[PDB]
This record gives sequence, structure tokens and C-alpha cells, in this order.
Amino acid sequence: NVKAYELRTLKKKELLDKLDELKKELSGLRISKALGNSAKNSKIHGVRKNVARVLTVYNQKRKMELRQLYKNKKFKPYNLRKKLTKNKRLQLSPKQKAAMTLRQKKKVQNFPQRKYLVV
Amino acid sequence: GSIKRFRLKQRLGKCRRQNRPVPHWYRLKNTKRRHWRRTKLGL
Amino acid sequence: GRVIRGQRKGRGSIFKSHNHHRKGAAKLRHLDYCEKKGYIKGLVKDIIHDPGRGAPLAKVIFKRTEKYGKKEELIIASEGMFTGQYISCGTKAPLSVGNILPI
Amino acid sequence: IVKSCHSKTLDKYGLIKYPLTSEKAMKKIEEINTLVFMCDKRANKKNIKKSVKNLFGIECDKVNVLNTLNGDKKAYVRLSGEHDALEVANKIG
Amino acid sequence: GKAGKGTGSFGKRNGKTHFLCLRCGKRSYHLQKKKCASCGYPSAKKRRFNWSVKAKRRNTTGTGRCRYIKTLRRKLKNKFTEGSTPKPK
RNA sequence: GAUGUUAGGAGGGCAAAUCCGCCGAAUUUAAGCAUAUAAUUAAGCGGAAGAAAAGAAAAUAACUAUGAUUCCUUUAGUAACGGCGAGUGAACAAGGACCAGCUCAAACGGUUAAUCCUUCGUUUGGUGCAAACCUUUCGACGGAAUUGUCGUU
RNA sequence: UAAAGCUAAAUAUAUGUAGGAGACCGAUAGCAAACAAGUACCGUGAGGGAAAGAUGAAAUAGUACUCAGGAAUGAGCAAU
RNA sequence: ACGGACCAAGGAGUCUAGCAAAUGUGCAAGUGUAUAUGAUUCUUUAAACAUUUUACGCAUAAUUAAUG
RNA sequence: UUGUGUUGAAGCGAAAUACGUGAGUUUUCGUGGAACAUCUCCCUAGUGCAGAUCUUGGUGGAAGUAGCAACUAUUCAAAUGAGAACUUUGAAGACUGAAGUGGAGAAGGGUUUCUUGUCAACUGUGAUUGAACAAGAGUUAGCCGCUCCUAAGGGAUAGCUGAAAAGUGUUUAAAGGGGUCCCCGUCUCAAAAGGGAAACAGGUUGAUAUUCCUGUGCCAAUAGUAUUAUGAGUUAGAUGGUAACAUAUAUAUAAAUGAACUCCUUUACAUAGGCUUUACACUCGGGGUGCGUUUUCUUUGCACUUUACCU
RNA sequence: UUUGUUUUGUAGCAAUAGUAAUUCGUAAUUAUCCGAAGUGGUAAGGACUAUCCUUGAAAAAAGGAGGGAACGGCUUUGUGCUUUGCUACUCUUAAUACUUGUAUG
RNA sequence: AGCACAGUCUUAACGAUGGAUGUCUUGGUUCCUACAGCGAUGAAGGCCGCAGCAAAAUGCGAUACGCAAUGAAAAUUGCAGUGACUGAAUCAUCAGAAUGCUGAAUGUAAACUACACCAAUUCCCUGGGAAUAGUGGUACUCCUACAGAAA
Repeated sequence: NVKAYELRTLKKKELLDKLDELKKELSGLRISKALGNSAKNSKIHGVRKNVARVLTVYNQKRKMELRQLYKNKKFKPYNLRKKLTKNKRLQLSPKQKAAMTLRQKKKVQNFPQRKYLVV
Repeated sequence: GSIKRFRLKQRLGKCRRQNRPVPHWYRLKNTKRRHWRRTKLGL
Repeated sequence: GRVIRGQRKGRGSIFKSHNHHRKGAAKLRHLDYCEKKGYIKGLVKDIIHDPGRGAPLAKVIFKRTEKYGKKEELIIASEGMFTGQYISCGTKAPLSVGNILPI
Repeated sequence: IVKSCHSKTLDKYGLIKYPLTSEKAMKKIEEINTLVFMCDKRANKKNIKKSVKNLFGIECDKVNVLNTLNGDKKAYVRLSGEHDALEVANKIG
Repeated sequence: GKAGKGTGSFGKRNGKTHFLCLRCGKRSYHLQKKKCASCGYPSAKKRRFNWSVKAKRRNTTGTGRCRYIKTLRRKLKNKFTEGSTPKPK
């Protein structure tokens, strides 16, 4: 039974071959269960969750390196760019929405709505 | 029939698998059962 | 009332022609310069039966002139045509039974 | 789109589920030198041959395959005459 | 006569006209004209009709898993920036 | 024009209570029924948003005049329509809610498209642990555009 | 001042989601569904479409023991 | 003549609009404060309370197709 | 407003020297086990049932009644079991009668299959039976099929119509392949009886077999280079016969040069009639082997005496 | 090197299998499996005859042909083309070894 | 140890059958309030799976009745088992990771787990070392830019 935080420091090797041995022992447990031997059947849950934890750490490492590889570059793949709602993606940017012509801009700068008091 | 398609055979197997009773250990803490002759799968 | 039998014919559902064993449309040769200015002879190779019609159909083999090869035409056989006969079609074809001429 | 996770293609652990130990499968081992394995339905003859080769150091003459109504695939793997199914079955249980 | 209007002709009732319809999974796929009588599968659209409230409501949205929209629910009241995580303990 | 699995992108489907176009009945009422009514409705087809649509007068009035649109109270079951039968049926003013105005075209600018987009870069400072995000102006490159972009009003 | 264009608010919401309420219904009522309900089941199909809530404070009190019965059960000088 | 084998539970002049009459109540040549606004009320309260000395309905005048 | 409840509320059963004229009201006993009134006045409504071939549910008389009638037919003994007319075994009498309740398949079904249990319900009598219930198991293919081809035909493309939905499907089409510029050319689906690459026998399990095992075959595929080896041919492609035509037997008849471009053949086809050949079927006689009859007759009656694909 | 006379072999498969028998510890030994015909039931094939105002699919796939484009090997001139000295030389089946991504089903 | 005729009908008590009544109610209904689109970045819907013993419903996706992270924080249990003396047992949150086959479904198809073509592909170390027949891409229409042919 291993936790995610201790193996967060491992290299991808120590991750993948540990997964390999974890899968191997899970297969051995499943073979024993396939036979009549059911003494160790309850260890299958723990081994399965260990496999999940190892895969989680490995895949998060890989996603982080793959993000570093595309840092900036303005042309990240779709799975890397933002997963907002499609409508949000197609929305005009706030700058585009607020963009105004020179005529409107020089009107609003020279005559802005202003605070005052009525006696 | 003896001649079947893969999806049809898998569906037949699924129906057979679901036609089993409630596990005894569970019952100590089913209505949707069918017989091959009474109610047909129609699927 | 309801739609009468004559009106149902144009729908063409069960009133389409039974044409499964038809051997092909009976058309004579498409106009060519050979037909227009001279003659071209093709030989009749078989005289067959078209199940729809009563008239026999002659399979006339012509030799292609724009390329090497043969072309087969399905003609309505005139009475007297025989296999192995040479039919001549064109402006200069002689006036004889079987030949295709301008009227 | 690029994938960062490790492949979810079925490897041997998952291609081969477990050996069959029913009376029929059991007697096949001694009589006709054949092991009966249970596999995922997505395995094929080549997959099973390679997978048992890399799971236990044994090649086979032939694999016969059927799909059961229980949702998995039964593989009758006839071992080569050079070795025997008895010692392999003793090695794995 | 013998395969008469009722019981006799009911004996000749083999050979279905509908099968499972890979889209809606319901046995309404007409085999001869290759079209689901329930959902009109080969066509892009879903084949609904306003004259059947029952039919609409037994296969509307929310009848199934809502495998994705149920996840994106509640995002509006959290407003987490995509990619963000809670601060580690 | 054609063609490109050239680069970058978009549409498709679901869902509909409110909303926008189309298409479009009959039951019913008339104590029958045909115009009429039901109804510019139901059904059918398509299309959007958190609202939509309408909207800044080719508008009212006839006053001492009002001043984009929408909605509420009213006008008013009124003017009017109608086998003038059954039935149908608005508008202006008035009182309120809310309140907002604008830009193309056309005119003017050729001692000089003053415009725009693509790609590639540099730094300008910021809040994130990170992931990411907001600011940023100096270009260059390749194009588009005089069959007309931009500025002025 | 037509034959080009944009525009927030006041407005509507038998849908979805989430809150809050009521001189509402109280298991033949209230949604079809208080429950494994658009489920079981029916129809080739479009479609049609139910019934069914309540031990007790506590089963962490769900009936131990004996007798008679093949058993189901029953009876008790036995029992919660 | 038709309906009713038996029992339980369910089961039918109601709701809204509009008009009138009757009667009760308030005010009275008036009456109703509509939409809306305000206001230390904001569980109840979606109700109560309020309205800087020409909103509108009905009434206060009839009659005529009508200029009136 | 002012009250009753665990010292027992509501409800319900039977009632009362009770009140009322009457709808009712109020009490008692029992049961019940948690709520209930308010008649002080008033507000409110989904407010009062004998009927509607009323709705839903339950239950009667009919009535231990009608009935449990096609398919000629059962019997003796034993086993199992709590229990046997309808479970199993042996014996008998019969039936189906190769146009079969006999073997193989399709459609349809979907685990009903098999083994072991097993009887609450079902198996319209019984039931120890079962296609019921329960636990496990069981379906093995290069050669059997699908998969490929095309048919009647379906869908789609280009257009063109139509508000669209849809309708039609070459009606102004610049619409992958071949050799090396030219030539050909809509796509796709539609047959488990049509067309079609290639398998036989013996054996084997509780349950699978042209699928497993054994033996023997067959079909298709088999890249490039290099070594060998088999064969031909050649000092750029063999030879016999007058002819019809024939010839490569190497483990294996593999090789007899051959492009573009063509032209054919096979695939590939109805019905009727008889004649004919072959295989299988049936039958007769002989021989051998076994069994049967045997008061009498009987050189006798019966069974076996087999041989796949491939070459 | 041909024509007659004999032996063998169920022509190979093949008897080793199958069947029916006799025995033996309880898995083995043994012996047989070969001489002549008849009827016409089924199926298929053949060669025919007849019938049609009915003439009784297609394609995948395979084959045959007509035609005659191209042409040895080692080395070399010059610019795939004339050339020089020399002859043991091309196709086909099988196996092997290495490269080819793992080179059968 | 003896005695009632039987049946039919009436009454009472106690039972059977049945599920009314009363009392309950994690449900409905109506109003009010607030927010409001999801989808080629593959939706809704449909299949198929996933637990030690596991049918349904619920949950989830080959990491499959749940992983990680964050807050709480000792239980969870039918058995087996797992838990600290708090990233561990279980709740809640939920941003990271992962998300089978489909479906507008989009390489061609579809009562096929049938068939294409193009890149071989994926992982590991700091240019090598492995393993894989596996993985991606290819619809139609349209826009912008580009490309090379044409009159």
C-alpha cells in the first residue's frame, strides 16, 4: 500500500516498472482467485488502488512535461489549450467587445459622464 | 438460431447474466426476472 | 371514389416494364463521318430473340475507325438478313436489303 | 491533439485474464497437452500467442478461440511437443 | 382457409421487420428500408413530434447519464480558472 | 474560376418554458350551412439568447402641442369590421416603469492608404505554489486593399 | 425625411438547475411514478404503461429450548 | 318497461370573466387612490400602512346620422 | 377562544333506563397505542351517495357443479422414496411404420443444453418427474458458413426543385485505376438456398466436432539480396505427329520469352419426353464366423463379412 | 529393346482403422474380412428429340489467343549510343543465410 | 359415561378472509426568488463494461461503486479486509489526471466488432535502448492565406 506523495519524487522508470510489478502481482492474485484459493482475494482492492495511484502520478508527470514542452509557442495542441465552453471560446474577446473608433474615443475622453451634486 | 451476430450473442449473454438472483450475503443486511418461455426478449 | 387502374399505371410501381432478360435497346449506329460521306460495313454475327418484342435483333459488329477494335450494335433485323452477311451503312451504301441508307 | 498518458492498449495483463480450471480444461492438460486460458474478447490468435509467450516462456503450435456467453474469450492453447503442459500448469498452479 | 385470418396466419409470424437501431438501441430499426421508426437513425436529426409529450419525455435530456453536462454543472458558482488547483497544505 | 489530407478556422447535432421566421387545419359557434368563427390557433419546417424581438420617426397630432423602442394602468369592448348575423375589434392623447443614443452610405483628405490582417521576434509592468492570465509598444516579413481601407462630419 | 446598419433598461418565462414558502393532497389522493417508475409488462411499429409505503423505542431484542412430525408446521411446564 | 349479485372507498351546478337584481357596509355629488411610488416593516410581511393643495372609470345631462 | 390526551387520543366492534322528531349528538364496555377537539364567534372548501350496463379493489350464490373425451393400450415384478397408475430398471402386450413424435438444417427462440442437487410455487390428477428452482459447466475451423461478386432493388454524390422537410438520381460533372502522354472509370449496400480457392476417414466428451486427437491430404500466400541445388534454353526465346493433336514425372510434369493494344472462352443458366451409363439402395446364391429353432421338420432362420478424401 | 506365360498387391491410402468372433493378468493374443449374379428404387452424367407471339440473370474471378514493344555476360573509347580483348552464358522450382517492423493461415 | 335429527334462516360472542377507517409521510403540487446553453476540445441519447464475494437501482470508465488534490477527520464493516495514536478509514469539496464502443459521427461500411489508404508507432536514458499490427490522420460545405497548372 503506497501513497501518491512518496512516489511523486520518482523517475518515470521507478514509476513504470513499479507499475509493471504491481500489475504482475495483481495478475497473480487474479489467478489465485480463479483457482479455488481465496485466502488473498481481499488484497485485490489494495493492489488495484495502488495501480491507480501510480498511473495518476505518472500521467500527471507526463502532462506537466508536455505542458512545459509547449510553454508559450502560441500553437499548443487542442488538448492543451483552454477547455472552456465552445460558446465562450467563440466569444469576442473583452478587448474586441470594448474596442471603439477614434471618433467615439475622442468624444468620450473629452466629454465623460461626471460626478456632481445637486444642492 | 444457431447463426448469430456478435452483438446479438453478447446481448443474449447479458440477459442471461442479469437473470440471476440477489446474492444471499446481500439479502441478509429480484423483481426484474424473466423466464425464457414466459416473457420474450424481443431484442 | 378511389384512384382508378388507369391512373395507377403512371406511378410506375408494378407497371414498370418486365425487362430482366432484354438484350439491349435497338438503335442503329450513331452518325459518323464515315456514314455521312461514304459507307461502312459491319457483319451480322448473330440473330437473337429479345423477349419483350417479336422482331428479331441482329448483332452487327463494326470495326472501330477512331481506334483499333470492334463495336457491337443491336439492330432490328429486316427479313432476309442472315449471320455472316455484311451490312453497309452510309450515304454511298448500295440499295440492297439490310443496308442503312439516307432516305 | 497529443496524448501524454501511457497507452491504454491492452497489454498481456488484461489480454490474458486467468487460466481455466474446470474439469474439461483440467483433463485437456494431461490428455491433449493443451492449456485453457480466459481472455478479453479483444484478443486474437496472434495476441494470445505473443501474450502467453511473454507471460510464460512457452510457444504453442496453435490457438483455438471461442467467445462465451459470459462475456469473455476462451483460448485452447496447444503447447508444442518439445515441452509439456503439465510442468507449465505446475509452475502457474 | 387453414392459415386463416387469425390463429392460422399467426403461425406464419416469423421474420421480423425491426431490429435494434444502433443509435437509440430500441428495436425499431426497419430492416428493409434501413430507418429507425423511433429516432430516424440514418438521418441526422432525432425525429421528435410535439404531438407526443410522453414520447418526448421518455427520451429527452436527463433521461440518461448526462455524462458531461452534469460535470460542467456547478462550475458557474466556483469560477475556477482552468488549470488551477487548491493550494497545497 | 477549378484542384490541393497545403496552414489556420467555422457550420452540422441535442435541448425549448419564454423568443424569432415560415407553413397551416378541422373539430367548434352560427341552434342547419357555404362567407364568417374556431385562428393569423394546433400539428409540420427552420433559427437564437439569458432574455429574444422592437427601437432612434418617410411618428403623432391639429394642441398653449408631443418626441426612439418595450412593458403596466387606461383609452375601450370604444372607432371600426361582419350572411351588419353569430361574432370580431385597434390607434392617438393621459398616468407610470425604464430611460441612451449612435454609424455606414453619400460629402471632404492624393507634397503620396494616412488603412487592415498573417507569421516571426524584443521588452512593459502585474497578481498564481504551480498551471495559467492580464497589460505592453518597437519592429520585421508575407499578403489584402485604389473595383476604396482609414480619418473628418 | 423610406427604400442600409447597431443598440442597455423597464418585459416574458407549463424548460433545466438551485433556494424558500402555502387556509394545497395525504398512498383509489397528490405528478404516471412517496418504492429497483417511464420501471415491470404489452404492441412488428408509431406507441401504450401499471401495481406496489407503515413490526417494534430497540432486531446491536426477528423467535433460543423441548416434544410431536419425512417435512411444512403445531404445542409447550419453554421464550424476546 | 330499463338499471341494480354483494360490500368498501371514490363519484357530479363548480371556477373565472362580464351584467343585473336583492341585501349588508362605507362614503356621498361624488366615489373608487389604477399602474406606480415611500418607508428604521422586511420570519410572518406575497400583508399591513401611506400618497407636496385637474391620471382614469363610473356618476354628476340629454338628444341627434350629423355640423351640433 | 378554552380545552382532552400513556392513569390511553383518533379510529373501530357491540351497546345505552341517554337526548333529539330528525339528520344526528352524547355516553358505556371491549379493542386500540398517539394524537384530538373547540357549539365562543367567524372564515374556507376538492364538504354529505343506493343506483350512473358508474371507477378501483375485495367477495359471494351458481358449486364440490360444468368439467379434466382427438391421437386403439396397457400389465407383472423390482429399486428409490415420507409417499409411486403417470420416476428408474427387468419382463410382457402393443404403437409409430421411413409420407415416422426417426436423423440433419433454416426462420424464430435464447441457455431451454450438460452434470450435480432439488420440490415453495408451476408441471390443470399424482409426482420422488421436468423445458420448474439452485450451483457449477459446456460451443475449439486456412478447408463448414458469413465475410467477396453481382440480381430484383435500397442509400448516397452532381445537379435541379423545394421555406425547409424532403423529391429525383447524370438531366450544362473539370467525378480512382493502368501502363509511360495517353487509356479506362459515380460511390456504396443488397443472396448463411444464385456465382464462389481448399478435407477426408477412424477415434474422442457429461455436454463440441468435416472445428478436438491420430493419420493422411489440399488451397492460398510466400519481399529484397546472396549462396547452393533441380531442371530446361542458348553460341533472342525447345521438340514430336500427315493430321486430329502430343510432349517438362525434377521428392514437386516448375520453367516451352513475350509489352501496348485487341478478340474470345469459362463463370453461365428453361421446360417435356424417353433411351442409356455409373454410383448408392435393395435382393439372390456360395464360403467362413457367431447366435437362434430343434415334440416333429429344416445341409435351416438371422447377424457380420467394411474401405474415405487425396495420388 | 517388343510379344506371350507366372508371382505379388484389397494400386498407394490399408489395416495399423472398422466389424463380427475365440481366448488370456484384467491391458494383450488369435482367426475372418472373398466367390458369382439379379431387380430398378434414388441421384448424377451422357447423347438426343420436342415446345414457346414464353427463348429461360449478372458480376467477381479464371483462362486462351491475335500482335510483336524490350533484349547476352566481364572490361574499356568518347558521347543510353559504333567501337576494341575474352566466353562457358538466361529463365524455373526448392532450401539456406542476412536485411526487411514481428516474413503463415 | 351419556344427551342432542339434519338442513335453512335470525341473533350474540369469538375467530377467518379482506384491507376500509384513523394516525403517520425523506413524496407530490402550486406560487415566489435567482441563474442559465451543451456540442468536432466530440454533446444529448444509446450500448458495453467496472466491486473479493455483486442481479437491479445508484456511481463510475481499462486508474472503472472509484485516483489525485483540498477541508473535515477515526472509523468502515454481512463476512473477508483496510485504517492514526493524520495525504492513510470514512465523509464533503472537487480545479489535477483519466474518461471504453458509439452517437451530428465525420475514411468506406453496418442485423459485419467487415474493408481501405497515408505516416510505421509508442515508451525509456541523456545520441543511444527497448517494445509493439499497436497509434494517429483521411467526410461534406464554407472562409482567410498559400501552392502549382489554365486563356
